[PDB]
Amino acid sequence: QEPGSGIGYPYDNNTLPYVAPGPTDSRAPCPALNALANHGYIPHDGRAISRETLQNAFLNHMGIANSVIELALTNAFVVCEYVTGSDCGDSLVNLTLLAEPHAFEHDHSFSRKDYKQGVANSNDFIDNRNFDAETFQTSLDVVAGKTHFDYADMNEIRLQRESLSNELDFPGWFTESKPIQNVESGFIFALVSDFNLPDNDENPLVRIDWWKYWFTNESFPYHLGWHPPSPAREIEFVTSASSAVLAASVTSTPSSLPSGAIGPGAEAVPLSFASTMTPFLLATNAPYYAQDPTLGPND
Ligand code: HEM
Ligand SMILES: *[C@@H]1O[C@H](CO)[C@@H](O[C@@H]2O[C@H](CO)[C@@H](O)[C@H](O)[C@H]2NC(C)=O)[C@H](O)[C@H]1NC(C)=O
Ligand SMILES: *[C@@H]1O[C@H](CO)[C@@H](O[C@@H]2O[C@H](CO)[C@@H](O)[C@H](O)[C@H]2NC(C)=O)[C@H](O)[C@H]1NC(C)=O
Ligand SMILES: *[C@H]1O[C@H](CO)[C@@H](O)[C@H](O)[C@@H]1O[C@H]1O[C@H](CO)[C@@H](O)[C@H](O)[C@@H]1O
Ligand SMILES: *[C@@H]1O[C@H](CO)[C@@H](O)[C@H](O)[C@H]1NC(C)=O
Ligand SMILES: *[C@H]1O[C@H](CO)[C@@H](O)[C@H](O)[C@@H]1O
Ligand SMILES: *[C@H]1O[C@H](CO)[C@@H](O)[C@H](O)[C@@H]1O
Ligand SMILES: *[C@H]1O[C@H](CO)[C@@H](O)[C@H](O)[C@@H]1O
Ligand SMILES: *[C@H]1O[C@H](CO)[C@@H](O)[C@H](O)[C@@H]1O
Ligand SMILES: *[C@H]1O[C@H](CO)[C@@H](O)[C@H](O)[C@@H]1O
Ligand SMILES: *[C@H]1O[C@H](CO)[C@@H](O)[C@H](O)[C@@H]1O
Ligand SMILES: *[C@H]1O[C@H](CO)[C@@H](O)[C@H](O)[C@@H]1O
Ligand SMILES: *[C@H]1O[C@H](CO)[C@@H](O)[C@H](O)[C@@H]1O
Ligand SMILES: *[C@H]1O[C@H](CO)[C@@H](O)[C@H](O)[C@@H]1O
Ligand SMILES: *[C@H]1O[C@H](CO)[C@@H](O)[C@H](O)[C@@H]1O
Ligand SMILES: *[C@H]1O[C@H](CO)[C@@H](O)[C@H](O)[C@@H]1O
Ligand SMILES: [C-]#N
Ligand SMILES: [Br-]
Ligand SMILES: [Br-]
Ligand SMILES: [Mn+2]
Repeated sequence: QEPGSGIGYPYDNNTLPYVAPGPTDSRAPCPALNALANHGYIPHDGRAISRETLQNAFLNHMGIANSVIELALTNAFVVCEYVTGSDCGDSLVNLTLLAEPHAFEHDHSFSRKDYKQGVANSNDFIDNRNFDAETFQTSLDVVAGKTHFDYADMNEIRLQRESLSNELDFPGWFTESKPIQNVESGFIFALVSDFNLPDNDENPLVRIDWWKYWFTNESFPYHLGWHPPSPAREIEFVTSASSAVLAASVTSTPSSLPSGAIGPGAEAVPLSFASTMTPFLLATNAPYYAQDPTLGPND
């Protein structure tokens, strides 16, 4: 928000306004990075981004501690070298390359289509990077008519997304990604669980309106009473939530689930790519911005 607005106070005392991305700006498949970039907490153009710039932006503007993004930083830079063909040092070339498929970006996302979702021909691909309202609605509708949801509900959401993606993706494309997805499950509990409930730290429940605002708008739901978690969330909370989602009892089983979908997931680890392997072409679509309605500087 505009610095003088005090909308962030006393949790964030140095805010900057929302500015929609223009056609030449680089955006990510990540709703967190996109929100940060839209506020200029990382470069508005989404290019040439250092580890410290990312650390500071998450910590000071989102209540996300350095521990939370340690692996994510490692993996961003692995993907940068893989896509560009050379070491990216400490300047992430852009946000867009993070949408390189079957890498950090993965299938059965909550709010993005898959790289080969519903393509008629094997060589074709689609926008697996920009926010997709229809896809996100498939996640939201698992919890239709509710204001909050728990770990068991999140397990049901990711299962619905896995089922839909396994059915709709070009045959042979679909690749299950429980470890990366469920760290992201943890990230959702970390950012938008309801801190106004007395047991939030131990038994977090996601506030659906906050989740929807964040993903749809790629900005922060201050108008709905949200603020950055204080103190900043740490990695332990995230991986615990990840475990809990995958351990939760499944009461409604979708068909067309991949083998081993139900049950615990592997620890997320650093990515690696064969030097021989050429990267998949990146979707070239202009960056998405909210248009129904468009956002003002304080939104
Ligand atoms: C340097 C730090 C980060 C990097 C490089 C990064 C990168 C990515 C990438 C490449 C994806 C796409 C995965 C996919 O859904 O196919 C993604 C998704 C996602 N990110 Fe991040 N991320 C970072 C930090 C965070 C943080 C701190 C949060 C929240 C606290 C967050 C929230 C999410 C969520 C919820 C998704 C899933 C979106 C969906 O499934 O529709 N990210 N991120
Ligand atoms: C995306 O953000 C816009 C702008 O903040 C939301 O529309 C506003 O919602 C606030 C409460 O958050 C209301 O006080 C205003 O009346 C709304 N303003 C406008 C211009 O409509 C919108 O609801 C957000 N979208 C989602 C899905 O959360
Ligand atoms: C983000 O960076 C990537 C990697 O450099 C860009 O993708 C490459 O763009 C060049 C043209 O400039 C092509 O020759 C390559 O084929 C692209 N690589 C892949 C794997 O697709 C991408 O255009 C950049 N995006 C933005 C918006 O800046
Ligand atoms: C991205 O751009 C490529 C060349 O610029 C196209 O060949 C791709 O199909 C893809 O096009 C999509 O996004 C661009 C924005 O760069 C639009 O101009 C296209 O109409 C399309 O939506
Ligand atoms: C914001 O400023 C107030 C008043 O000086 C201070 O009490 C508070 O600790 C500040 N918040 C942060 C996150 O530094
Ligand atoms: C989230 O984190 C837990 C604990 O490391 C994993 O079991 C899960 O697969 C996901 O990565
Ligand atoms: C989540 O899982 C990690 C290991 O993946 C633990 O280190 C952490 O304490 C939490 O249980
Ligand atoms: C790990 O931590 C999370 C968040 O505190 C809990 O919800 C979970 O039960 C486990 O203790
Ligand atoms: C979350 O909890 C599960 C079950 O204990 C672990 O296997 C995982 O490593 C993480 O600590
Ligand atoms: C069984 O219970 C789970 C959560 O406890 C729901 O998500 C599911 O829809 C079913 O009613
Ligand atoms: C749906 O069915 C699966 C097995 O097919 C169970 O694991 C789940 O608990 C639910 O009953
Ligand atoms: C219970 O919920 C699951 C997951 O959302 C559905 O796939 C199933 O049809 C049932 O309604
Ligand atoms: C499709 O298959 C699943 C089990 O794999 C069932 O739970 C569902 O009811 C449907 O028959
Ligand atoms: C990480 O691992 C891959 C194999 O999965 C290697 O190709 C790469 O060079 C690095 O050792
Ligand atoms: C990278 O490009 C090579 C050709 O150099 C393809 O064979 C490969 O599958 C990938 O798209
Ligand atoms: C986004 O842009 C629209 C024009 O389409 C304005 O009406 C709105 O206030 C927001 O700035
Ligand atoms: C973000 N993962
Ligand atoms: Br489709
Ligand atoms: Br797994
Ligand atoms: Mn994806």
